[PDB]
Amino acid sequence: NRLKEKYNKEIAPALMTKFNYDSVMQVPKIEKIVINMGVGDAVQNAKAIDSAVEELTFIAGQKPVVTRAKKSIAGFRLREGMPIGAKVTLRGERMYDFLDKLISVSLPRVRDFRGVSKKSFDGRGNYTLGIKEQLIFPEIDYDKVTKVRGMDIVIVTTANTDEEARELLTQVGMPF
Amino acid sequence: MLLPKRVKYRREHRGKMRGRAKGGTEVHFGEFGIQALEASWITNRQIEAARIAMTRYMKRGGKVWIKIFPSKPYTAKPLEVRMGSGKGAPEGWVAVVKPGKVLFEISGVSEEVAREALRLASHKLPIKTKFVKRE
Amino acid sequence: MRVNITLACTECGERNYISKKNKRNNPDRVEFKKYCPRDKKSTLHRET
Amino acid sequence: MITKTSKNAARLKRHARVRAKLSGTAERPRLNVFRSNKHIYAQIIDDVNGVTLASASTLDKDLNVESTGDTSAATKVGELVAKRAAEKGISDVVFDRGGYLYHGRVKALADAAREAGLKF
Amino acid sequence: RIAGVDIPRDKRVVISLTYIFGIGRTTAQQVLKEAGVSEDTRVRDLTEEELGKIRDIIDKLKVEGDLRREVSLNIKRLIEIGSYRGIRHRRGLPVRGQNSKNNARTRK
Amino acid sequence: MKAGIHPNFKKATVKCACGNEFETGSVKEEVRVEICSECHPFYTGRQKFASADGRVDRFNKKY
RNA sequence: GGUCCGGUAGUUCAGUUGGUUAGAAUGCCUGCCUGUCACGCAGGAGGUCGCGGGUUCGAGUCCCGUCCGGACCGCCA
RNA sequence: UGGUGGCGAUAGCGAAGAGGUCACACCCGUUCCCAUACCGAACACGGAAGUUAAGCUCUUCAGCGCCGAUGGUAGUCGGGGGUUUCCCCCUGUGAGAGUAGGACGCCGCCAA
RNA sequence: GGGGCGGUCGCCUCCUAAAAGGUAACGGAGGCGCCCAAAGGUUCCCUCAGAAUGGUUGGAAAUCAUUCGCAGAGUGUAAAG
RNA sequence: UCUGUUCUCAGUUCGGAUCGCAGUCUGCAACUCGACUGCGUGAAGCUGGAAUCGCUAGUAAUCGCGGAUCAGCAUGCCGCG
Repeated sequence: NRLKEKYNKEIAPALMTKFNYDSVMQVPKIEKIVINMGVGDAVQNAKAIDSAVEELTFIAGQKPVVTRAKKSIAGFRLREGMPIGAKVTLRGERMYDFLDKLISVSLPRVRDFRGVSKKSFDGRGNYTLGIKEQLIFPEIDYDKVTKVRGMDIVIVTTANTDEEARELLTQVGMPF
Repeated sequence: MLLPKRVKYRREHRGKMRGRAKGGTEVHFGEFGIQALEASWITNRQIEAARIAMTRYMKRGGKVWIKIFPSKPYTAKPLEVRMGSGKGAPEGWVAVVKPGKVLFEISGVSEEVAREALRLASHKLPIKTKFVKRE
Repeated sequence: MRVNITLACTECGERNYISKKNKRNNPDRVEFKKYCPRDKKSTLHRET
Repeated sequence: MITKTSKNAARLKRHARVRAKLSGTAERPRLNVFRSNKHIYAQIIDDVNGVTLASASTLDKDLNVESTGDTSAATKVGELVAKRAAEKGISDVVFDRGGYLYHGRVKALADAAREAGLKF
Repeated sequence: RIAGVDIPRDKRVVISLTYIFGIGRTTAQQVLKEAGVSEDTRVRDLTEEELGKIRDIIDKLKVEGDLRREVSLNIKRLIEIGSYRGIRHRRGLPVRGQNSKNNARTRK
Repeated sequence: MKAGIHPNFKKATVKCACGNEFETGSVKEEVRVEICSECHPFYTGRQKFASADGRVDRFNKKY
């Protein structure tokens, strides 16, 4: 919200001038911020996913969906039909409300921090985070936490190449 | 001794031979080649013997090309048995060679020695042959 | 295993339909709604 | 950018799916709908000869409203196309949603046609 | 909490703060003495200003996120300098200098 | 949204120990972040002022 | 030449059926015991399943072929 | 220019370039209809801030894909020979991977 | 392709099969003696397998995000359509 | 040892091993190869299988204190309470 208004006011004009897009609305934009959860279950502990779901709901703004595994694999003893992982999508005002928490408090609150992954990009503007702890905002009832597994986080943009997204994330406020 | 490392079936019809070869009728990789002017079968032992008769004589002169593969197996019932009651086991691989097919080709070697060496090897094959060279 | 069964009804005793079923999957006495001929309408058919 | 398929492109597949089952013959023509962002179109089509019979639209040259695309416009255009069928009266048609979902302005149009008396 | 890590919430302050990798008993007692925190209090009941003004002091000393990496690059220096001390570190045998014949079991 | 399943989400003010204020919405209502983006060492542009960092390889016997 | 069996720790046999776990004696190793050895008492490691191919989420244990041996038959003039 | 049909992709895929007052489409926000096995991108909902960027519509091209007889042959119906697992002659018949080239659209009906 | 012994005896898929159908052999390859209260009926909506790249616990593969991708994937099971 | 304050049963304020940093002493000399000290660190260990040892009261069990060896080097030995 705050960020978004700022996105309308300062970010889009600045980088539109910096790249010379003839059409203004061609400017890159964050499309979605999506969360994935994965629990080594195959089932290892049936309560693991049944805990991760309603901790991730607090972490995000709304309930996730339990991911239905695609195909069976005996390497992990993962039979097809035993649920693993959970997903929640975020967009609209919610994605900016989420990025707000992240950039302002979460990354600086990591057990240790330096500049985020230098070349985590995929190649076409998408970009991913691997954060190991659930310490995202400090008011989680953090004493509840038994397992320490953090989040897999993907930010998806309308960028067509890595350079523009790299530049955009700067004034969005991500360190590198 | 060219084994096909695998095959879809280990038994199939003997088939028939009619007309010229479908492809590979002229030299394509070597300076000179050898051609067969009637239809017949050709087996691992034949190609192996001819190959050795070629290369061991030619020594360091160059390289020899083989355009043949005995993908076809052929069966034979066990010795001393009444015929019938199931196709016999397979014990050899064979390559169909219609007339016009060029079998072997030589590269990087003088003309006369290739001529006489191909003549030498031809006696290993059971088939009337004709010397042939690239256009 | 699949075992034969004949269907029955409470609206009227006369019932005729047959079917197959798995004991493991349906241990309970199953119900279907079907057209009884002699009652000349649709009714709820149990099994015997 | 993220490969977003055209909305009309997605709609065309559904429209072809539904069209596969039915079409409007002589004395049993087919109604059709376009649910454009800014306008609503209606058409009475005879498949076999490949020509329309009568049509109606929000941007028709009379009876306009500031809606021109909302449910009120759908009702008005529906009764309009009902009259446009009436003068060369057909009295029956096979409905065919334009690969849409029968809940909204399409329902308003269908209700208008029915109450006007085009027996589906 | 105190510096990127937790602390037990129901222990005396002097002992409890020692849990962060980088300060032991003596360092903790001297720094809490400099702070004036009474040297004995369950960390549950303490005030916000005193918390904050004990944060900055320990931040201006090196703590786990930096000492861990620094000790590692120090042993790295010993490793690739080619020292005898370095190769003992590499192989995992005692480095301070001990008779490896009999005990030597604290390592390996 | 399907009413009820999601937790109550609402405006949630943010207060850091430095006093920095931020206009957030959250499942919660008030959060006490100890250190914020305006304070954390790497986050201070480049260690502007939240720092204690010196590094040398030295060799000095002159006393 | 045909039909049927099997092939597992270094040796001998279970499992080999339970498709989703490799086990029991002996041997071997360390220690104790004895003056020494042997018994004996504590502990411990092992094979990853004759070979190759295939089905299956998963093969030791299912189906094929190859090697190995073992059982039976190979008769009428 | 939109809508909606028939035609074998000679209509496709690519590479470039033009358009938008109107039409279309992106867009704006979920207030109530409806919905996201999580969500207003998607479903629907009610507007019209700005944009031809994309879609869509037009101009160009043989790079790919596609279509394509002419004479050849291989095969082959029916006759006739031969030293006959296979070859050859005569009346026809006629392969396809190859080029001659066609093509980067043609026909409609309702609304401009 | 004498008997005995061995093997087989019904049904389903393909090739042998000679561009309709049919067509044998102790000819060449497989399967069936079920299963499914939904794996049926209907309305409505989409779209695959594999690969590359980023992502931790987590690799060759678990679960994510982008792109390519006429069908390689699926279709209860054995082959063909 | 006695007195008093805290700790409240944990691999813990037990245990202190091993480690990097910074020093002191002696000796020409402390890398192989001393001891001691300030930091940081904090390991295994939560009463030890089969077996086995010393001890008849100032003994065993604990607690320290000296001394030969000699610049420094003692958990050993000798002796004392």
